[PDB]
Amino acid sequence: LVFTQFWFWFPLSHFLSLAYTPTCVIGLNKDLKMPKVQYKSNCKPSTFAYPAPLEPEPNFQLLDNPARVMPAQLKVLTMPETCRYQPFKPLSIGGIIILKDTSE
Amino acid sequence: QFRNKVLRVLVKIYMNLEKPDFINVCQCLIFLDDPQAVSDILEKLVKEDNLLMAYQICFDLYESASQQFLSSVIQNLRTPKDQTLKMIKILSGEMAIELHLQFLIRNNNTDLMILKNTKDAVRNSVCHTATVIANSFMHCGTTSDQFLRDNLEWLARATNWAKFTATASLGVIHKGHEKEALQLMATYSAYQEGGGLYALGLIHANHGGDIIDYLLNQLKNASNDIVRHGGSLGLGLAAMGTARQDVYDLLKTNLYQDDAVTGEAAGLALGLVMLGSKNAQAIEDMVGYAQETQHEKILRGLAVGIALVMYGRMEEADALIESLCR
Amino acid sequence: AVDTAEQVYISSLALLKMLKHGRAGVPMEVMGLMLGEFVDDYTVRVIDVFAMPQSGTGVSVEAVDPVFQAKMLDMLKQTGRPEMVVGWYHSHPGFGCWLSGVDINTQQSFEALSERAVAVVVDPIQSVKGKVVIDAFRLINANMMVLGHEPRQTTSNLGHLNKPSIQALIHGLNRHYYSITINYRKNELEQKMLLNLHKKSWMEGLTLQDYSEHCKHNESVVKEMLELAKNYNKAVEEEDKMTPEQLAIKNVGKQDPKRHLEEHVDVLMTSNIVQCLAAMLDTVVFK
Amino acid sequence: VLESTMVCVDNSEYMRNGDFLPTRLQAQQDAVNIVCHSKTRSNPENNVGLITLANDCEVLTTLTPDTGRILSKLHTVQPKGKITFCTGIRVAHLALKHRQGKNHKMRIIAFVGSPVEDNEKDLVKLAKRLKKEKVNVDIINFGEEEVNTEKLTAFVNTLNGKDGTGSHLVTVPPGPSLADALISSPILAGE
Repeated sequence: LVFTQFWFWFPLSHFLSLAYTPTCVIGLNKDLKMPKVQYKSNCKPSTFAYPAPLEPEPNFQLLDNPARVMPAQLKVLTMPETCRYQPFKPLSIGGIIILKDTSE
Repeated sequence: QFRNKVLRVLVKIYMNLEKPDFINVCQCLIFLDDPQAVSDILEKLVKEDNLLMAYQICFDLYESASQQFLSSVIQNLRTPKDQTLKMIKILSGEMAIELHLQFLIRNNNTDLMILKNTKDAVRNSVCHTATVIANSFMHCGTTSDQFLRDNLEWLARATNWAKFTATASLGVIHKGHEKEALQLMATYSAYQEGGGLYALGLIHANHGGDIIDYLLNQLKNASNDIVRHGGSLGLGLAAMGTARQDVYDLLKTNLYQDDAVTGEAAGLALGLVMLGSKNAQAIEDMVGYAQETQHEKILRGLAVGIALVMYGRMEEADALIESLCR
Repeated sequence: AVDTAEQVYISSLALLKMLKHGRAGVPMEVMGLMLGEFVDDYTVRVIDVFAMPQSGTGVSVEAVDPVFQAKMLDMLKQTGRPEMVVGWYHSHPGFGCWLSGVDINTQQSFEALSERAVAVVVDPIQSVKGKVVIDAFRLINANMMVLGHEPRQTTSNLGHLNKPSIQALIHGLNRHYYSITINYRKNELEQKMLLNLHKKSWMEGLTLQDYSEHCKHNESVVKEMLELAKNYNKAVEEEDKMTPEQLAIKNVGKQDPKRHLEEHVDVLMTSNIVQCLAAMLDTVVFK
Repeated sequence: VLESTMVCVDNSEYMRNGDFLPTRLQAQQDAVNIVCHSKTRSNPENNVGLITLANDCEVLTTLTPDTGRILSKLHTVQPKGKITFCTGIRVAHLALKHRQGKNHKMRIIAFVGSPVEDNEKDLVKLAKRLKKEKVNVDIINFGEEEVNTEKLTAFVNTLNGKDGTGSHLVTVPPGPSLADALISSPILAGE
């Protein structure tokens, strides 16, 4: 609202900082820390990436614990078959999730 | 009313399963308000020692619930210790903004060639300010002060209410980096000071720490209209939702100081501070000042503020809506 | 620095006075002073205006008469307005809304006394019922425009006035002077009298048209309707027959029976229905 | 001192009386001449107007720094009718209120040598109104030294109150032209 209200005062153009919502999935252990987990997405690495920054083609991708995940590239997001960490909240929900741990 | 009743029934049912789906229960409570129930459930989680899910629920609560709801939950919990403190930190922003800040800092795949081309194309103050805003928009939490460190002369070219915009861009790029406030604005005129206060508010957007008190003191001690405008913007931005009587009083005094530059910011900041509150006193005061004053800038600010003061309150607004429309 | 959001609010009385002076002195660039107050740094009310003598030829501004100005101001203060001079207005009958060299010199003279003085240019000839051609101006500094500065500050997006006209651009806009946006004050009380204009008394509302004249008018109009019916029969016949030129070049210079017949039916039906209703209402009320 | 004054002149039928040489009309003309000359010699920003008290209770010339206009207008005057003087003073006070110079001290000087048949209650009421609205009056009486002098003294005292010195009265018995007394009166003496 305040950003759109910039005609009468340009300095109000910065209010989009509020609207900017990081689109990401972050895995946290029981220690409120970031384990080096690897999420798996069954999406081609051209349907979801930054284009032209300044095997023919796989249907496979992997991301680190801090992961850039968009609403479109979140439903197909998953994790490997077996891992030390299992996402308590389904990945399809998105957001910052917690990872239940195995024995060690 | 019927939606609330259905939510009550759904919450009660969810609290009857072999695997109680507390994430959906907490979503229902968020949509229902009533923070006491979620606070009691949260203490029950602490007692049961279910830290994983008891922490996922807190992440969800911070993500969705409003600041007032979060504060109510916090005070309810006030009325073991390490778990309580970690949970309170998570609920009241602590580490919740830091996680996103660190994530965005490391994931900052920006492309500065686009902005090099843009600034090559810039020829006037409008485009200069637009490029400043674009740089701020591309950085956001990512604190890469790349251009604003490399090109001091290009930044220094624009003046007047362009120092304000550049400092607000500093606030945007430093957003989330709440730890180094004051210490970090020590890097950087009335326009500069107002922009710095607005940048502090922007960095602490929707996070009412001691920066609210700092902004209150600086706005009380403010001497120029530009600095008062910047301080009001920053204070309201920091205290959005957190309806505080002292903040309201200072902002109202600044508004009643009938200067257009400070008046617009004062109206917008009153609206921000009292967002969703719907107190007849402030609604009446703002409408009366809008109808009394003779400064179109102050009218614009008060219009935005009156719009914001009722963010929620969907149906119980028709009286004010009709009055304003007529 | 000045902002690209300044707004000159010309009151209804001010606008009417400028337009009257305009279509009273033509082609002379008649001139007057605009009285108001700089309420803030972004707004200029022009509460009133008053003309100047316009001595002799007035194709150019006439070096405002200080004694006349002073006596105007003193008497206005005596009988009301305690307001200072916020600018000067003058007429450009058909030229447009630009400023000449003499206008620029006079506006320098006004700024020297008051840096905020505005220069309003009205166009009484080009004004029409619903859009009055008028523009506010202040002069750009040669010093800054040579020393690389924009003599306006773009805090707002209010610099979209009308995509300034080519006439103004070639006559010196955006180089030696800039246009200030103009708005108007609506009170809903003066508007009541402005609406009372065009109003007809109940005498006229209830009067019946002379019955003999009404009958003669109906007879005549029906006669033209008869002739247009003949011509309409002719035209509809040779309309679908060929349409190479029927689109646009088959009615230019020639009467359109359908159009004129529609006009005649409209006018006569209006007249007859209105007179019938008037007669009936009269027969009852005046019983 | 900035002074906005008006001279109320009674021009009743009695002002063909010859007790003042040559006639009360010429004596009044000389009196207004000298008082207006004193006003001019005072702060030139001071301005003077003229009111005639008769059956019409009219205002001849409003506030104006110039004096020739007032002199010509008063010369173009004849004595007719009776005096009201209540209208007179009220209209004078309205002229005071509607003066271009608000900073000018309000002043009415009334030549009222005549029988004033107005009830003392309304006289005192008007005096109280004038004093509470802060207009001082310097009344001048001649001819009838007994018929109305008591009423005028009471009126001036009512204006005075306890310390309202601005209100004054000057009564002159018959004799030569009404010049020596007006010159050697407290009113022009304080100028």
